Amino acid sequence: GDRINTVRGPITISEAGFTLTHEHICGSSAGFLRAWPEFFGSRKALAEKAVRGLRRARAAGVRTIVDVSTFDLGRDVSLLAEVSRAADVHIVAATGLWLDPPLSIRLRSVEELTQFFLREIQYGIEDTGIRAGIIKVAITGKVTPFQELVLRAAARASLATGVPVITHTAASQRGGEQQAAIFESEGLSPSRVCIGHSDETDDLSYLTALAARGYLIGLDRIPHSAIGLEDNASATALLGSRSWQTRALLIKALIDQGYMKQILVSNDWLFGISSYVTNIMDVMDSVNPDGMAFIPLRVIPFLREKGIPQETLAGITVTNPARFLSPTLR
Amino acid sequence: GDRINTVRGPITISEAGFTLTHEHICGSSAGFLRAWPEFFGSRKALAEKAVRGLRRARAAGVRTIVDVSTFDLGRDVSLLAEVSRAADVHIVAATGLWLDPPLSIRLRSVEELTQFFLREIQYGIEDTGIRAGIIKVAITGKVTPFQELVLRAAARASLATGVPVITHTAASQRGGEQQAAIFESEGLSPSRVCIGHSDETDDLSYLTALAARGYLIGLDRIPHSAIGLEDNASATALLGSRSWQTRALLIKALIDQGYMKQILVSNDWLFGISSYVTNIMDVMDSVNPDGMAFIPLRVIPFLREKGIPQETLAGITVTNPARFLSPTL
Ligand SMILES: C[As](C)(=O)[O-]
Ligand SMILES: [Zn+2]
Ligand SMILES: [Zn+2]
Ligand SMILES: [Zn+2]
Ligand SMILES: [Zn+2]
Repeated sequence: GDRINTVRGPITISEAGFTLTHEHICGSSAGFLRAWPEFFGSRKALAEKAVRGLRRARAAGVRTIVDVSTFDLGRDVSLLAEVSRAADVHIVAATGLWLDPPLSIRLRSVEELTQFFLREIQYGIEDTGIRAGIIKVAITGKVTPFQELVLRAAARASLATGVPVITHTAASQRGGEQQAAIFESEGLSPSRVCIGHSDETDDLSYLTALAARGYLIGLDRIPHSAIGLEDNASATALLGSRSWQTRALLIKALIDQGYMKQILVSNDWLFGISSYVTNIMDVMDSVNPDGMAFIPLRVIPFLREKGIPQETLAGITVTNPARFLSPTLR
Repeated sequence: GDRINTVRGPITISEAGFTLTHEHICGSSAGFLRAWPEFFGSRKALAEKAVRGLRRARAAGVRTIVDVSTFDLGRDVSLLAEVSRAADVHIVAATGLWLDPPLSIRLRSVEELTQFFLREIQYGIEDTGIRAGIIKVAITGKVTPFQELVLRAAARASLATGVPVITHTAASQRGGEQQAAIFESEGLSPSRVCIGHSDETDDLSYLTALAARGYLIGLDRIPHSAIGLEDNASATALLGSRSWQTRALLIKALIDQGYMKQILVSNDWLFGISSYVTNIMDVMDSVNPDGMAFIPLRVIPFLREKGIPQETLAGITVTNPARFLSPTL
């Protein structure tokens, strides 16, 4: 209603403050952090880096992050709770599915996946009593048959709980349209849906069209634009070629179209990553040493220079996430 | 050298007794049992079912099972420890990889995979201090590039620690020769390798030639048969269309060729399954109500009736697994 579930329990809407709506403590795989913590140096080393990173974001104004790591991204909510306490930053946990479901998940029906997402929202994650405050889904291309199952289960869990849905759009193929078609077929309100990674395209008319329909637009990979690395071929399939200012101008463009209320902004950062080639974390930290503080330290000042008023920036970073996350069936 | 790691700690090879070398408490995926236990009704219900089944096996003479569930098969070694203790049956845990590695595993180098396998053998699984006593690997058809990394890491781990390797092939497949090539290229002794699910075909030429090279032959899916379940595409794809007697006759055939010392026998049973279609566990329990007791209760006397001496059967069910499991550098 007016309360959001975090890994430290419920908080009221006003407590959320400046919120980054798409982040990760660790990008991994189910079971991996507990089976092979030394991959990250140690669990303690990962925890400590994440606490410093969160404290840095906090000093830059951030009060809440949404960790949209799912089961199959190796989400460890006990780790989230630990670093949230030590850094005094709220963390909202996620249910849903990313792009690496194991057999025990890939073989499930839409009704089974609905029950899974529901248990993580209504009951808790694993045996921790920590409840998810968001549902995350991922698609590739035009949306695969299994991904459509996931999208429908997500819609149904959202409809039962009021908790919103956030998507990973991995396509050069105006990937939102097919997502929206499926969500709407299920009776889900666009206002419960963020179409994420929308800063991956320059297709403004496409983004504006979604915004006009009531979808939230996730401009949430701003620092992955990067710059400089064409020597590592596996650094263009995780970063990019456009500049971060180019991505950030999409924020101004949507504002100018009159859809400031539809925008969510984030870094899609993390403090550890195992679901990619070894040492990619070091490359990422080199390119973006600001980490999760990139949005408040770089993008916000950049927008202010481009004439975006304080109140509009506060609306995007405080009010929109608050309205989005607050569980709602209207 | 004479001590085997179990989920309750070290045991002497004399204490292992009648050993089933290829079994599962639960066939699942990494993290799945702890994220969604109510898929199995509850964790408590799964544990209770495993203990009832293990106790029936114990009654039938079974003293040790080897749970060859890997990380990616959802191995929960805390569950293994709980049901081992309650059933009072030794359970040897596994490291290695099966057919569902996640990205964080699929993208690793042969050196990294070797370190992971060594961790689970030398240090312990997760934070439990429970050490693996066997390395499990799996292939599908022609060994994929990634599967070849897994096989080489398994060989390197086995050579460093002396614990044996056990392999999977898919339903009705014959990949031992492919696997053996890679293992031997790493300098691994065939006596440290069990070519598993070798009862999937009746290619006796294939079986005897591996045996002649010193490989253990895993005739380990004996009760798996979908005879009478022809309308069920999922069951038949899983269990196959060959009778348990047909599978069991391969044990006799290899004995008759003089290879009794190379034979390992098991059920490849499990008490919960999430890594396949829903409610497949109920179908399998209907097929084989004996569960893991199927080998001592049905296969052993079947072979007795075919004239195999009791001492040969004891050699296969006790001595062979002991020689196999005992760490040898
Ligand atoms: C769990 As199996 C059928 O790969 O031995
Ligand atoms: Zn994403
Ligand atoms: Zn992400
Ligand atoms: Zn197998
Ligand atoms: Zn098996």
